[PDB]
Amino acid sequence: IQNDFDLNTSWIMNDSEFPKINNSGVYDNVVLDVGVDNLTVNTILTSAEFVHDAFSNDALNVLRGMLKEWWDEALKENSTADLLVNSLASWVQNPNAKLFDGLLRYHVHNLTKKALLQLVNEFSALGSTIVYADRNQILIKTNKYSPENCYAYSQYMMKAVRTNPMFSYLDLNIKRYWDLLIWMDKFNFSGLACTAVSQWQLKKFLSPIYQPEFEDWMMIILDSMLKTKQSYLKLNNSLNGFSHLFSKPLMKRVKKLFKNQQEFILDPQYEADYVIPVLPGSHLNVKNPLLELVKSLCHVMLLSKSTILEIRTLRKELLKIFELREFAKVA
Amino acid sequence: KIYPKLHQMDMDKVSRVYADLRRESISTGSFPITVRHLESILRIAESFAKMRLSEFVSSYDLDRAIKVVVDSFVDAQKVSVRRQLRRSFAIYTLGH
Amino acid sequence: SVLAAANPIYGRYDDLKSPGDNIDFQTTILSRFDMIFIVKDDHNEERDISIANHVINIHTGNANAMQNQQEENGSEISIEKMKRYITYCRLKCAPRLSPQAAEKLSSNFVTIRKQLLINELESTERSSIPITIRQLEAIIRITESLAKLELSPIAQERHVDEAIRLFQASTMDAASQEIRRFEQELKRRLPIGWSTSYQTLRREFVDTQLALDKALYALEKHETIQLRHQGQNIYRSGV
Amino acid sequence: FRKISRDRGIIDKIISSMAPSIYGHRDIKTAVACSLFGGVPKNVNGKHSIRGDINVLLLGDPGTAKSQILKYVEKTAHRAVFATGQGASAVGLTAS
Ligand SMILES: Nc1ncnc2c1ncn2[C@@H]1O[C@H](COP(=O)(O)OP(=O)(O)NP(=O)(O)O)[C@@H](O)[C@H]1O
Ligand SMILES: [Mg+2]
Repeated sequence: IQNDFDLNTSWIMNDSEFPKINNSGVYDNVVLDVGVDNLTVNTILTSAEFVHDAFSNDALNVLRGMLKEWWDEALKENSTADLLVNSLASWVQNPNAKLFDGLLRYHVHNLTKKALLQLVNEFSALGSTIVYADRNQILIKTNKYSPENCYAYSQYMMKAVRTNPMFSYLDLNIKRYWDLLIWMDKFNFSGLACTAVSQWQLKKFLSPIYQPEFEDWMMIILDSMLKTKQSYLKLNNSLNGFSHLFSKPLMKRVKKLFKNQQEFILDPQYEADYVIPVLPGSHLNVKNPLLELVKSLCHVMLLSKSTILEIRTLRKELLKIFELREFAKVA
Repeated sequence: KIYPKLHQMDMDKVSRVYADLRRESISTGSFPITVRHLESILRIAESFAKMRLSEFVSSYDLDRAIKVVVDSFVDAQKVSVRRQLRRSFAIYTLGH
Repeated sequence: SVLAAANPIYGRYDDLKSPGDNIDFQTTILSRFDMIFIVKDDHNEERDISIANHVINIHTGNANAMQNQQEENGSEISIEKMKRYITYCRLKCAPRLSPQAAEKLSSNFVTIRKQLLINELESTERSSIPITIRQLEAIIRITESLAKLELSPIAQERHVDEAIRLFQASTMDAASQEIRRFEQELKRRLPIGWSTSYQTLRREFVDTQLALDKALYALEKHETIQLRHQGQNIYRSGV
Repeated sequence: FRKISRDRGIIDKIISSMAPSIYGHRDIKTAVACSLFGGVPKNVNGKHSIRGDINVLLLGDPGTAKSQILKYVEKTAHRAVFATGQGASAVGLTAS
């Protein structure tokens, strides 16, 4: 029967993707970059016709008990047993495995999915809030304001998770501490760590003359958000008013760059730095690269859920430079 | 004597206003936002331009018309939700 | 031809209420309408954006040029041309159903009658809309009109297809409007991400019985279950 | 009219002038101004006629000048008539 096509079998074979969570925003709270490992091993251990693409419960019980055997022998430092347990994630997926089964790969996979969601449920049940989550990593808003206050609380939090039986074997690891985080996806973020880092796939699609400009203004925005955070904390969502520390310089700069673009975009002396790059996944055409930079900068700043109105007004007054209407689809 | 025209009005401004007003008007007890309310924005913008004796409707007439209609909708609400609606629709009105 | 327009009682159409409650007109007078359309706001954002762009194009005055373009393109025709054409169709043509069309209409009548029977058993209440033999006369009449457009002397099977489509789009939607235990038994027995073949669920629940397919409908309306692979696999897709 | 209209403040000077001895209620005076100037009626190719008039409802508490605002407009509009409650009938309102 395995020679035949089957719609369940083909779905089982074709499907793999985690429902990975990505709550974009600015975060003045400290954010914990929780690394994870042993999720496959942990779920196989902590696991538990009418259902016709579930792997056989007997064989799964054998795999669980055998993995408990291997795990105990790894705790006693049978180096071979540890090498075995570390390699189990390959075997449940490798089609060259002599006992490979698509139903086994899928049963393990969707159990892994369910457990990642339960881990998120536990972290949120402990009062925190999740910025991002996938099978290798979780970023968590703490409901706390300073890393030097939180090095105790973070280790409490991680221990409180791993002491729940559902997550007994996870390699929960606080891989970074963020003091301030600007986040839209795991390829487009910036923040201060405990020291400032910036990586933006957005930048790569701007034309070359504007890529340095984007990074410079990103550092200015981070510096302004930092100054405003600590200013609010000396007075005592803390970001309210941060645009006012740089908005007028930004508009002056952008007026000057628009004049320069009108002077030089046509010019063979300078056109090379105005060429928009060709790249993987290069989604769309664009006719005005300065507008692309301004769109990107306004979008990054519009991630600030507390402060949308001041950014929105600044975005209007920037788009006025091009005689672009505030809600025009070009903008 | 005066017959204004909507020469180069901000379509997407109005369209997003209608789309959001319709979405928040899904509340079954609220003021029933309808296509005739979109026409109301356009009629009102013409009326303000008429007050200016203006052949053409400006953005300011249309912005005031939007602000009038949005305020009329936002105040037609039980107070448990009015603050949230005010905050959401502020992106359209507080540009003016 | 009576072309009537009306609002529901209670102003907007109320989905929690029956159509016989939403409508003041009696079943006697309702039967005399060959087609009833119940029209509702979807409140869908993309639809409302499309309507908004269109309405503003009406008000800004571009619509005059747009219709003139569509008429020069032949995608639209003028009022007077259509008036003359309607009169020409009315005076020159009166199509008949082909024998194949006549059988297909008869079979469609027994089909929708079977559908109303199962719906009235399921709802355990008789519908406000009477799908009697009088409504087959309406579908015949629509078939004939559809053939009357092109002056075809016979109404072919394709005209019955479009007539059936319009009746299904109008009066059927006007008319066609213990589980608590089986639904949560299925929530327990079928976990997330796995699939149950329908025939086994039928055997498992019937051996304890039409509450089954209402449990399927309810769990299908919510995100929790998704009928999949020609409906043969019940897939616990959501919560 | 031409001279005073080109003042960039003319709209608010009109709206303040609406029912001048009625304090505050600036949204009512705005709506009354909009209604009393009206939009533009339209007809696309003769096929689709569109309302130019703007209809306004004043809903609110006793002793808040709503009736007096109507009595102001009765003096202010060129063609107007005033009817109250059980003093009206359906035919007395439309035609008979
Ligand atoms: N803001 C105001 N300025 C001046 N007079 C006011 C104001 N508000 C109320 N009044 C006075 O209130 C009296 C009654 O006003 P009226 O127009 O009947 O209010 P109303 O809202 O229509 N009340 P009601 O008929 O019960 O709905 C008038 O004599 C007005 O002079
Ligand atoms: Mg009164």
